[PDB]
Order: sequence, then C-alpha cells, then structure tokens
Amino acid sequence: NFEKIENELKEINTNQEALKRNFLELTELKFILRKTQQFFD
Amino acid sequence: LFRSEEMTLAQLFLQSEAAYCCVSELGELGKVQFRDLNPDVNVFQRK
Amino acid sequence: PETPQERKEMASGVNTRIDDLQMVLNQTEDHRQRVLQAAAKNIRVWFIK
Amino acid sequence: FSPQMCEHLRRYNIIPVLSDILQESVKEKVTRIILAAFRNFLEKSVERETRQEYALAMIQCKVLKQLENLEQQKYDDEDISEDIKFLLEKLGESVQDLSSFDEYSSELKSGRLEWSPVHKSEKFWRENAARLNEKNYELLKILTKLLEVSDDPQVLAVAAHDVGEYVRHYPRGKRVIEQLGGKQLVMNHMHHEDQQVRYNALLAVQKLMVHN
Repeated sequence: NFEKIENELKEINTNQEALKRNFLELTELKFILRKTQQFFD
Repeated sequence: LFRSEEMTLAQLFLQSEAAYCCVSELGELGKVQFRDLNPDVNVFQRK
Repeated sequence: PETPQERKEMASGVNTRIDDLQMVLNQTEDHRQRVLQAAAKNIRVWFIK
Repeated sequence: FSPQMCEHLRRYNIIPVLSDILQESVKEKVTRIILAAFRNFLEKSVERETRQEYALAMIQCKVLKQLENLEQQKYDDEDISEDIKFLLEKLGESVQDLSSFDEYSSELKSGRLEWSPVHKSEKFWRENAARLNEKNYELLKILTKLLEVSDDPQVLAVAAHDVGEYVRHYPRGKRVIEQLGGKQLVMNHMHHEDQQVRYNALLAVQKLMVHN
C-alpha cells in the first residue's frame, strides 16, 4: 500500500519539475516565432 | 496515597503464535515494565 | 527557420504542442491532488499503526 | 509425491486458497509444510505443464513477493532454510522464463493479455528495444489497433502501459505514434471514468513528451 504512494509522488514530482521546464522553454519559443514574424513584416 | 507501590516481578510465558498479540494487548493496558533478559547481545541477532 | 512560410508550419506546430503540454499539466495536478485527497487522509493512523 | 496426482488435483482452486493460508502463518507449522508442499507439487511432476502452475500460482497472487521476507528471517529448521533457496532458484528462473518476446507478441496479437509481470518487469523492456521496430512497425501498429476498435473495460490500461514504457527507453518511438495518431487516442482515454485506465493513460501521455 505504501510503495504505491511512495513511487507515485516520486515519479510525478520529478516529472513536474522536468515538464514545467520543458513547458517554460516552449512558451518562450512560441513568442519568438510570433515576435520576429511581425518584426520581419 | 502517601506510600509508593507494590510490585511483583511476574514472569510471562508467551508462545510463538501469541507473541505479538499479547504484548499488543499489554500495550493498551500499559502498567508493565519489561526487563532486558539479554544485556550482552549486539544490536542484531535479537530474533 | 530562416525562411518565410515554414515558420507558419513551425508556429502552428508549437501552438498544438503547448496545448498537448498544458492539457497534461492540468491533468497531472488534479491527479496528484487526488492522491492527497485520499493518501493524505488517514496518515495519522498510519503513523500510529 | 506421485506425478500423476499433480495434474488431477489442478482442476480446483488449490494454490490460490493455499496462498491465502500462507499470508497468515501464525502457527509456524501450517506454512512450514505449505512451503514444502509446493516444492513437492512441482518437482514431482514430470511434464512441462508446470507453466500452468506458474500462470495460476504465483504471478497472479501475493506469494512470489512473500518468499523474500520469509528468507530474511532467521529460520531454525534446516529443511526450511534450504526450501527458501530452492524456491527462489525455481521462481527466479520462472520470472526470467516468463519474460520473452514471443509471449509478448501473443499478448498483443492473440490478445486479451492482462496485468501479468510481462509488462511490469524492467527485464522485459530492457532487452526488446528494437523488437517493436523488427516487426516492420506493425508491432507498434497492432497494440494501438486493439486500443482503438475495442472498449476494453479492464485491459485498456495494459497496452497504455506498453506504449508509455517503450517511449521512455526508445526516443525515436515517439515519432511513430505521432504519424499514427495514437497521441490523440490517449488524450481521449485519460478522461475515462475508471481510475485504473485513467491513470495509466495519464501516465502514458506524460511519458510521450519527456523532452520535446
């Protein structure tokens, strides 16, 4: 019963501390495709 | 209550099967002091 | 991309990828909080037991 | 003791009720024969149908995981201290034997294969990194084939565990599911009512996109 709770919040939290970084790298990629398009036009 | 108490040194005979459950019922009562029968033993091999 | 009309494919590629990356971050949070809706319950008996 | 009686009593619920007495083990002589009877049940059986007494006995019950802490205790009888090492070389061999590519192929081709230790084992996914490639991508195209046409009230989570573990160990496998449209499949099935299939589909789509 406890190894489910131990391995869930160990897998999810290290996913969350990695998938936030993969998300916060991508939103600053989505804006610099948006910003340089109007800047080129 | 102006004197202290009256003790016993009673000796338990707990079997193999009822060695967890009797001490568990001794834990809910809580008027029992266990004496270390084996002092000269290391921190392991204690069964 | 250095070219026109390939950044249009790129900016709509990051547009759908962020949507699939935000739909998992909203789903893992209320799943992790659904763990602590049940596993954070009965912790005090589990310390006592 | 006679091998002809082993396959005669197997038409019963013999081992799962015998595992339900092994978890109590209060008298310490009740389980001391049950560990010995299981060795007598398997070794005195000259056939290859002990794999039926693998798929019923220990991979579907909480008795394989119970052999370790029965070894870690300090048992006094010398016939039980040799019985725990005899069943581990037996059952250790059985876990190893259980994981094989052909068996997995049957599981997703003959189908209806459940939450057996063929999916849960890391030793399964350790070796067959290119087995999903070696079937000309059709092995990646028949697991998802059963995921999309059928409702699968229980086994839908099992193949979602198959794709989530495979894209963790092989980074190029994510491009296969991107052309296949199975990424849209796990985004739909994660909203399902059953918490066993909702979590594993949630576990799959968080493993498809680990690095982008």
